[PDB]
Amino acid sequence: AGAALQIPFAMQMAYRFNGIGVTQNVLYENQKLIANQFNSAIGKIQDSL
Amino acid sequence: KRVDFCGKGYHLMSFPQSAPHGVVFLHVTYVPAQEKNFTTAPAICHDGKAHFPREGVFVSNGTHWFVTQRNFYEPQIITTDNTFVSGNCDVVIGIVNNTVYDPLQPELD
Ligand SMILES: *[C@@H]1O[C@H](CO)[C@@H](O[C@@H]2O[C@H](CO)[C@@H](O)[C@H](O)[C@H]2NC(C)=O)[C@H](O)[C@H]1NC(C)=O
Ligand SMILES: *[C@@H]1O[C@H](CO)[C@@H](O[C@@H]2O[C@H](CO)[C@@H](O)[C@H](O)[C@H]2NC(C)=O)[C@H](O)[C@H]1NC(C)=O
Ligand SMILES: *[C@@H]1O[C@H](CO)[C@@H](O[C@@H]2O[C@H](CO)[C@@H](O)[C@H](O)[C@H]2NC(C)=O)[C@H](O)[C@H]1NC(C)=O
Ligand SMILES: *[C@@H]1O[C@H](CO)[C@@H](O[C@@H]2O[C@H](CO)[C@@H](O)[C@H](O)[C@H]2NC(C)=O)[C@H](O)[C@H]1NC(C)=O
Ligand SMILES: *[C@@H]1O[C@H](CO)[C@@H](O)[C@H](O)[C@H]1NC(C)=O
Repeated sequence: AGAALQIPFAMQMAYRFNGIGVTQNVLYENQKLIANQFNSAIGKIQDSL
Repeated sequence: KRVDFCGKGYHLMSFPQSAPHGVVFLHVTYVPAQEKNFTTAPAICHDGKAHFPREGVFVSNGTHWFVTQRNFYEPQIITTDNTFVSGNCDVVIGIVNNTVYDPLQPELD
């Protein structure tokens, strides 16, 4: 939408949780589990491929 | 709100004009400009409680902390009407110490 403006990635993930109706404390208080789940999900794609 | 469906930027409004066998759309959009960098933090710890912005981000100009809206820089001081509380400050990665100002009790002298 213009020039790239940097933001830390967990804070971008919190904006995106807001965009679906969940408060952002739910992301910050679960950060490690959410990242573990994303990593297992990405590791399952290359296994199916 | 569909990205790039009505031009580049944040769609404000669009005007139609007729062409021969066709149509022309003049899209008016909003484009952000002249950014500055800041230090930032996800929450703020005060009295053993974690505070999150209601809307906006916590930013630091070098020595002080403010809340701003995310798309236009307009800094304000962090109060209990700017933020909400959840939990204690032991679980959030990158939490920062600052004071969150209450209006009522300095009204009550
Ligand atoms: C929410 O669901 C997750 C499942 O992804 C739970 O986390 C797992 O809990 C089991 C316990 O049976 C552990 O063995 C796993 O190692 C956990 N997974 C990860 C990625 O940490 C989590 O406990 C659930 N939360 C609640 C409150 O029920
Ligand atoms: C960050 O902004 C603050 C403004 O709040 C500057 O601090 C001073 O703060 C006092 C009381 O809050 C004001 O009376 C002053 O007018 C403010 N400015 C000055 C120049 O004294 C602070 O200087 C700013 N810091 C940086 C690094 O820009
Ligand atoms: C951002 O990354 C920096 C590393 O570049 C982290 O700084 C380190 O913090 C640890 C404490 O967890 C210290 O032991 C290291 O000495 C620091 N390294 C440097 C180079 O400063 C910083 O903590 C990270 N920020 C967050 C919020 O995790
Ligand atoms: C932010 O403020 C809290 C509140 O005091 C600090 O917590 C103290 O941390 C030190 C060192 O980690 C401990 O020795 C104290 O026992 C803690 N106090 C309490 C009341 O728990 C915290 O360290 C501060 N954060 C930073 C980065 O300085
Ligand atoms: C912000 O700082 C970075 C270096 O950390 C620099 O590359 C960038 O151009 C700066 N942008 C602004 C708007 O100051």
